[PDB]
Amino acid sequence: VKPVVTKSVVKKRTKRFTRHRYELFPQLSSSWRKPRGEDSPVRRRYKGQKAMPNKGYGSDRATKYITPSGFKSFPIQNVQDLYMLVMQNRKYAGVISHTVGARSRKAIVRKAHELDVRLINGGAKLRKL
Amino acid sequence: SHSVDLQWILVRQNSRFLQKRGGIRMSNDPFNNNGNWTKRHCGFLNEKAAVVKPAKGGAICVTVKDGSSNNKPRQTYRKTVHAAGVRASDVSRAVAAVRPDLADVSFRRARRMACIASRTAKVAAARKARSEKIKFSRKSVRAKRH
Amino acid sequence: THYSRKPQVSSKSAKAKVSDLRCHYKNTFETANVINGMPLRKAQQLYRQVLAKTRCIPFKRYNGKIGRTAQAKEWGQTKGRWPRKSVVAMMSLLKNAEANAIEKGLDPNQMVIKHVQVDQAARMRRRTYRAHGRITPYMCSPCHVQLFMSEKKE
Amino acid sequence: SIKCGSRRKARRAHFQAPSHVRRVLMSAPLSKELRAKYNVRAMPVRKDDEVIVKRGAFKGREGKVTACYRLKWVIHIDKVNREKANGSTVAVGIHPSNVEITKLKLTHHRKAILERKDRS
Amino acid sequence: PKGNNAIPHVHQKKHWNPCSSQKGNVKVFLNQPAQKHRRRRLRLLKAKKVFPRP
Amino acid sequence: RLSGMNHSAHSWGTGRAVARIPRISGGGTSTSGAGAFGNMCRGGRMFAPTKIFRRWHRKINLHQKRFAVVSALAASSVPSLVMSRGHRIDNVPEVPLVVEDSIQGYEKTKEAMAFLKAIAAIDDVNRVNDSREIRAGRGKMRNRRYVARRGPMLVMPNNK
RNA sequence: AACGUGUCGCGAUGGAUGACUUGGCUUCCUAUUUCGUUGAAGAACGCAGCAAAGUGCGAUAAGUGGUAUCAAUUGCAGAAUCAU
RNA sequence: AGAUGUGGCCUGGAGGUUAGGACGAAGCUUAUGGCGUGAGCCUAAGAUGGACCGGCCUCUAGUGCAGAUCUUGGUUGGCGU
RNA sequence: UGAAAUGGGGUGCCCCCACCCGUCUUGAAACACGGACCAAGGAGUCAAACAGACGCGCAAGGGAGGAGAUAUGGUUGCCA
RNA sequence: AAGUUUGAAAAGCACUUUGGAAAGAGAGUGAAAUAGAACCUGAAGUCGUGACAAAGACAAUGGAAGUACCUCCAUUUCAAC
Repeated sequence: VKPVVTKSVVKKRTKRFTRHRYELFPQLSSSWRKPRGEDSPVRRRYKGQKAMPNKGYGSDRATKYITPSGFKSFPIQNVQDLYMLVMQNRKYAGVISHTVGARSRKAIVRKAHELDVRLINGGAKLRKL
Repeated sequence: SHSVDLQWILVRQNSRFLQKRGGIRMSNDPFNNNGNWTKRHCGFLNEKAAVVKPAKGGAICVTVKDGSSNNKPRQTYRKTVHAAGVRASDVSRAVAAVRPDLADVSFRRARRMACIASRTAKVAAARKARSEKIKFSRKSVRAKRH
Repeated sequence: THYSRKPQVSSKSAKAKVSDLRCHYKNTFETANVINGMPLRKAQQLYRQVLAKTRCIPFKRYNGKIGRTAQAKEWGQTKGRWPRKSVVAMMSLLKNAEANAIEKGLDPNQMVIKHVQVDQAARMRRRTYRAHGRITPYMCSPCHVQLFMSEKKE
Repeated sequence: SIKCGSRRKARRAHFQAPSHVRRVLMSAPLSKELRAKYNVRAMPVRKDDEVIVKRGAFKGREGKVTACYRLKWVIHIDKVNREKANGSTVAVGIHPSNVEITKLKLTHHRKAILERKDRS
Repeated sequence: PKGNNAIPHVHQKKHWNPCSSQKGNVKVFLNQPAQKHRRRRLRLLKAKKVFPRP
Repeated sequence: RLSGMNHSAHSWGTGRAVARIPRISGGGTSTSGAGAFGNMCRGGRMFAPTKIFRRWHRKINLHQKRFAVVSALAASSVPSLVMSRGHRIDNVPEVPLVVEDSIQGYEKTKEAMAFLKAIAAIDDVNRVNDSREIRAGRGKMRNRRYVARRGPMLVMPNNK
């Protein structure tokens, strides 16, 4: 089920935003926080300090939220949830949830391969027959 | 008398059929054609509706609402099977009799079910063709009952 | 658990360990690690010589302030030291891993030593009395020690 | 040890239940052939009763019930056994609700119970 | 005080809150309905004993 | 109200080379000199201790309570809302389902079952019945073990 | 070269998180509900085949008596032998 | 400094709704990638675990940490000094 | 059908760019003060009076409070 | 201060062997012993050990942009393509 192709997939910035000076301290998480420091260099934009998030980094809104395969990812907990995306399968693809099972995961792999909807974490061997 | 206009403001942001996951809004309504969450596609909500729904082999059912038996449920949803080899414009033209809004989707969905069934036929054949070679140490059968 | 590493061909091998041995960690770190490649018989020779203060146990880490010595030249460091307390312990552990190997049908004269490892162990505390009515921890520092051996042949 | 709504009072009154309550609480069902005769759904287990395990890993064993250990919430049977490390056998205890009473010992106050239970 | 707001006369100065320090004169009606079902149960029982006197 | 408080704690002050919070007074125990009387201290007070005089119960206008029930019934007569509100309602003969008055005559419960299966309501009461699970949450430990879906209420004019 | 740095695989030191809960807090109700010179509350010593603490008990001491219950208690030893 | 907005992200619970789980829940670990400007989400693997639990609407609060000579527990360089 | 390829990730290197955080301050990289590491705790809350926005009902009327009355004079409870 | 919460059940490791002993190596119980007594999960921080990457003194980290070597995580392709 070859995806709906979009325009060019160019990302504005691939490298993540990490908070200022988290490498020094082991408890600081790489997640972003906006520095409120008054003399803080990053807040003042010193050229060679880390860059902040803006409204300006948006993803182009055409290719936005599209995985590298060309499918916007819709989660699925059971074989009945495959039916919603039967019709739009050119656009959406399913993602089996983490907790869904070795037993239910057997079913959804079948009833996806029959309908031609695509699963990301669904077994790929039926596709590479 | 509870117009569709008024009921769509009520069920819009909360529902059994809403199913918004990961920022996407699909709809788990059985009467949606393509599955988007919008008025034209809410089957349970509208006063007249239709669906292209599969049946055995390649037959294409169509379920159809109408103004009149709108309450009284086993009587408000009426299914009619089209024959196996039915043209898709045949099914769409049925739906367009009831709800001309859906004339396009019912076509695309009519051709869709026809694709699925002939897809199930190739698959279920190829799975069993190579399922013979496998020696299973168990299998289960539900015993016929009288 | 323990045994951070696995012997290749464990059918020819002898594991041994001691745990929570009362002895200094930083001294046993130094006197164990010298062995790590040496065949068994030459690792025992090394120790009986250290007790005789002919050869020495080179301290590569935990050197903070130590006497320089001329017996550390063979190992490349200037600093060395002769920790009998911790040599006599490793004497008995190597003598155990030789008893394991001999019950496994092996000749201990060909056993080579692999993977010697020393870790800190739960340290037990005692007090100390200081000027102006202070008390400060006197705690000691035992070690865990584990090693295995393997044969070698042409 | 009655079931309450509160589960904090229920579990408390259950595990602090004295001996006699622990006799009722741990009671096996008795086989259909003894339900037919005495018309009783279940009885509390006595010492000598002969009894069959339905519940587990011993499922299908048959034994005489050496003694009822009410402190461990357990029954000790005959021919339900395990060997220690050193080779002696130790009676493996089983909970009564997992077990079935085939043949029950009778004494005069145990009969005054079966008359007193009768559903008919 | 700042702005055009009214001049607050709330009289809370006396110790009322039962601060870890003090006890404090707080009356709470959380038992209102349980005493509503009680005054009734006790009008019935007296009606049952007074019978058949009005 | 006394929780996290009973102590003799005072503050050592400046000049002791330590934080200025109050500290427990005494000796020979593990908590001697430990911090007290503050939300940060292990075991101090909570920040703003909860009270019984919180406003638990809200008034409602008598009218709006009436308006709200009235308005809630007009939604019970619409099969489309009821569809999405969650009940099965598939084989239900008609929206304000209505039944006889003899329904109050049943005594055994086995017969009231085949009633529900006759007006089709047995399909919804199998939605409640198959949905019973043990909770995810701490509520299990509070006295609520099980969650059930909400069912097909039945309205009988007399208490009887 | 040695020390030292860095990444990964495993391993120790350490005891967090979650899951678990016979505890706490608070709200409510019932009643032939209120101690003591007829020696109370509190205090001390003691008591078990084996018994430090704890619980129970007082030279009749891990209990006597009476009724109800209906075969245990149980870490070990001991013990009338099932109609009370 | 400050004001406000968000169909805006996270957390413990209550009313609903829809699902998952011994064919492996929460928790945990990872040169596991994918999505979002971001808070964060989600999948993969565990040679981790052993029984709970997710989404969505609404309600609710003891709801988001790096700094206080912050509190408690642990550890640590100085130092085999 | 094993590989090829694009993207993400890791480690090192090169050319270049780059003062240490939070804070009081006209002014902090400061020879200004707090600062070894981590885990778990850790700070605009509750109540009342008044006001103005915004949501809702009703409207020259609006709304109770306390209590009473029964379905319930019932129910372990769900019902405070 | 302190959950004494191992496990379904103590089945709480008989026995051989090195040791003065502690213990070690085997074996055995059990679905798990990396559930072996503080015994469920077992995090952060710090330390050991094998492998490996390199690296001059510009304290270290940091930005941007390449390349070198890995990674085998992802997506895509494999023939009138």
